[PDB]
Amino acid sequence: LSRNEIIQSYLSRQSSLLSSSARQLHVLVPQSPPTDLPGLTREVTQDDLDRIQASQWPGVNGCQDTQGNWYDWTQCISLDPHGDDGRLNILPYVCLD
Amino acid sequence: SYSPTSPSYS
Amino acid sequence: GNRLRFQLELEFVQCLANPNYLNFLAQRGYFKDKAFVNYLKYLLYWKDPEYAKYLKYPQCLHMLELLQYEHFRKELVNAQCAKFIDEQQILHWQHYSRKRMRLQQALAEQQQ
Amino acid sequence: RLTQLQDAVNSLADQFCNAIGVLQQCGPPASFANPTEEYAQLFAALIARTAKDIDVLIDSLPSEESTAALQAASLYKLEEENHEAATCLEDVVYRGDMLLEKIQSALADIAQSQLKT
Amino acid sequence: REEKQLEASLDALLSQVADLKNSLGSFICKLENEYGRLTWPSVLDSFALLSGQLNTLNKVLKHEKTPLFRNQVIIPLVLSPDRDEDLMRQTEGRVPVFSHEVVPDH
Amino acid sequence: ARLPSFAIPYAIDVLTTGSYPRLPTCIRDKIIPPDPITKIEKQATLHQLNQILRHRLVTTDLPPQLANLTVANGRVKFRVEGEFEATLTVMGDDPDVPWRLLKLEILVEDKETGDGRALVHSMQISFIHQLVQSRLFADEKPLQD
Amino acid sequence: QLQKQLKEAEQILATAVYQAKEKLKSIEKARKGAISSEEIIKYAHRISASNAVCAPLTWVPGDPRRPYPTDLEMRSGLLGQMNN
Amino acid sequence: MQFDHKKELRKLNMSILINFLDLLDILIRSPGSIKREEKLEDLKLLFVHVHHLINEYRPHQARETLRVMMEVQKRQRLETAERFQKHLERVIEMIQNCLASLPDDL
Amino acid sequence: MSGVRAVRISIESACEKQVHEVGLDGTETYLPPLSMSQNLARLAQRIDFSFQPSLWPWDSVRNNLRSALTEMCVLYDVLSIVRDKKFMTLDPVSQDALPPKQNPQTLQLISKKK
Amino acid sequence: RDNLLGISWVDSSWIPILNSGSVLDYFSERSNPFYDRTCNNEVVKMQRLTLEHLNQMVGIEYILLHAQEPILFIIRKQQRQSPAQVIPLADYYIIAGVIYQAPDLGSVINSRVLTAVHGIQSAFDEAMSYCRYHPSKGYWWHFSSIFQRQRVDALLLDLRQKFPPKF
Repeated sequence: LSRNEIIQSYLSRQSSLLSSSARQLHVLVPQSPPTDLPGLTREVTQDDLDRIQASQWPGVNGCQDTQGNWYDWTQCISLDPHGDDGRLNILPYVCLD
Repeated sequence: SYSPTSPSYS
Repeated sequence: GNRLRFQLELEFVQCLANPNYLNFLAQRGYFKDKAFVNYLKYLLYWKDPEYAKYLKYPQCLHMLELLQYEHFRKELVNAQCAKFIDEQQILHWQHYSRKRMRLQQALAEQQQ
Repeated sequence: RLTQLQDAVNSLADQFCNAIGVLQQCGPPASFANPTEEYAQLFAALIARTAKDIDVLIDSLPSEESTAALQAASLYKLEEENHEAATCLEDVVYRGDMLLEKIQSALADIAQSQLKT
Repeated sequence: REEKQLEASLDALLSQVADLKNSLGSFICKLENEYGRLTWPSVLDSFALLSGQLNTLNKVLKHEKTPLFRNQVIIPLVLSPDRDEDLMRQTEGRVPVFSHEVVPDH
Repeated sequence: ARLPSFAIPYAIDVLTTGSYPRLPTCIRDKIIPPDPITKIEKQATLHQLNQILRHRLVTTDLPPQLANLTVANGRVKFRVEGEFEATLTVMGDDPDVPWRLLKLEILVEDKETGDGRALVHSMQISFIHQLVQSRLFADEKPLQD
Repeated sequence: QLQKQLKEAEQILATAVYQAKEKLKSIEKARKGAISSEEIIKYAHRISASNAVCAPLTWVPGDPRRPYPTDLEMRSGLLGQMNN
Repeated sequence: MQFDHKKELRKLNMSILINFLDLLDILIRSPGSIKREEKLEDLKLLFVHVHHLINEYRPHQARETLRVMMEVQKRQRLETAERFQKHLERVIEMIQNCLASLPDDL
Repeated sequence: MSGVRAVRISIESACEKQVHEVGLDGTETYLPPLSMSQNLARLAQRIDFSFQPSLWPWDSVRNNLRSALTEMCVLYDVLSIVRDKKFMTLDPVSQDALPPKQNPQTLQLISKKK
Repeated sequence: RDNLLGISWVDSSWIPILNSGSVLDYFSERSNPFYDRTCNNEVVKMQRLTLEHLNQMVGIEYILLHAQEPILFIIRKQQRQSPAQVIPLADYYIIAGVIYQAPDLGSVINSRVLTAVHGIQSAFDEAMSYCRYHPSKGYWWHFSSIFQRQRVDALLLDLRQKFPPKF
């Protein structure tokens, strides 16, 4: 368990950084006081069903991001939260093949 | 080295 | 009782998904008996959803179908058969999962 | 995005255990080193990054405008529309099959005439 | 001395096995290439001598003042999943790349 | 406590049907031989081949001196009444598939010269068959050739 | 030329309607397919709770986690234990 | 039961980080306290909830991704129907032009 | 969520691409070309016009002789692998196959008899 | 206990935790057909300390012979009459955490010849049943050129030269 060799330690940094990874960060989403079923008691409201299918809903159907680019659940978001060349890589939600 | 290979050795 | 029958049959069908156990049975000559093919034909009741609801290891069902072709049991007595089938099974499994993950990650990193 | 969020939360817990196990096991003795200080800065930065990433995946993750009610309504509408679309497409295939049968017979007749001449 | 004699007996056994294998191979290949026209006298003419001569020779060799074979033991040394082009040539195509399965199997 | 991917469609496939569409099929291709088509299929495929042969004939310039052709549900049966009997057929797509001579029966059958026999060694008939087949396999202009 | 064009059109129609028939076959499987979603979620959790539906994050060529009930699970498994 | 799944997930993220900071305050001030055992239980409970919400965003990842799945299948069926409709129009136009050229040439 | 109501949700089989063959060291293979227009000619190839070569008579004899040959060959391979010190040994552990019975006489007798 | 050569014994837990130091322990797990309680490694574990005690008390001492780090670990069974006196009894080799007994160069060959020749004998008996004989007919189983062909071959070569093959 001694490890601590400069080489052994250097491998640890690369492996850990790879798994993890001007703002280009997602738009802040605030409080959600009316939830569609329990919070607003608006179960089966037809506008909500229409909005989810085609309209852009910030958190039900996608992630807004900054710079305006809209990323849907199936798509993968590439963003750069730190001020460095390396960019965080959001992957897909539906991941539907 | 040479652990028993469930998938083939690379 | 019928409960013990159900439990033993479930365990046996879930165990059939093992190529090692299949090669075991094929070498020991259990497949050559005309009783085992009728038992397999009876075991097809697991295809129903109410019975498939209790199957923890689902990989067996497809395999079971192959056992009905009457050419799968004549072969598979070889150990290379179990080798190859387990190889392809584990390869499909692990490669599908990790390859989807790695492809997504690598494409996201390269496009940036 | 969901498996990414799960792996990000697990990486947060792993960075917690790694940060304490590093910054307690290794340190300059005392006075009544610099590599350890660098390690502390790097660990703090990584934990802060992971937190920001989890928030972005979550600011993103679904709004509680689903999981019930709208799910059932949408699946019922989708079943109805799947039925009607199947009917429409099978009607279109019927039209195409009639057209293909007509064109197939037409040559069957051109070829018969050309062979009879 | 005894080791030299043991090796000589081993080589003789190798020769016998090789000959028997060759004979069997030729026989089955000829059966598959002839199929028809083959008749019982010829089939008996080939099976009998091919088997009788080789088997009698093997038993005779095993029992003529040769080293005691139950004494020696075979325990695998190195196994490497590496591709080998020499064991494939030496065993004439079967048993390539001495893997883990092959030592319990053989 | 964390789930993996939540199965996505794997659970749906088992419940909806049963034929596992995952892993490799090479199992069945290498271990299980394919089942042959029944006579109903035979007739339908031969009728499709009849239509394809009609198209190929109306496109190809069939020689006008004889060209006695009958679809025979699978073979054009090119047979001059007293001189030769060839059976040409196609193997697939009309643009570039070659022909298949299949039969090379010789019609010259005299009962005054050849009694209780043909008129030429079968081996020579098969040689001419393979020669003319390789010659037609070039997709030149075969009905005339 | 007309005949050739007609034949090409026929081939197009054929492929199109064959694909339409494939879609119809899917629709016939789908009709019987409709079932409870909760049941689908429970079955997915059942098949995915272990290392069966998804390969594990750290699963290299050498793992006791197998696509089958191993041999120790078989040794305590009802099957042969009760047959004995 | 207000059960917002994004607000409470952000709350649980921030609660996990602040309880880690309070565990650092335990390790600074009084390591022999009882509370650290509670604290080493406490954030565990928090971590359980952060998984338990996103799973519930997972019979919803299921039901919601399932929702998108069915919509995508319906869209693909509509696209195939449109392609057939367009293909049929193209074929009808081809037949009409070819027929005019036959009698126009006549 | 407090009492989720399951409705009749229909899902289509996810058969967009199949992995006919899976090779080692990754390398996925998508053999399935998903065609029919050519599949008709492919099936026409199967159609007739007129398991080894014939292999209806003497199949048992053929298989038995093949198996005997294979055992002979395996023994020869092991002997050739002992012929050298390449991945093998031959250390003679001074032992003695001690048979605690009159097995020999009885076996000889029965064998000769049958 | 029927045939020690035909038995294999294993255990999954000990498999990942296997190293040159632990091979003897794996053989020693007990309830292992190959090893025995009578062996002195057992009397040592029962007592205390394992050092040059195998050279002091001389007897049944299972000792590792050759070792490959990942899987291969060969064990030898010795019977010592005195220090610096070793008598080898048998060899048990462990491949992939699976213990087998090393086959004798001769017991293996005897079994091998027996199976091959038994197969040949079954094939022979079966072949004997089908041959049927008559003196008039000869043997059977229980299941040319008209010489006008030289001119035909000349015509074949002539049409070859006239109509060349265009494969």
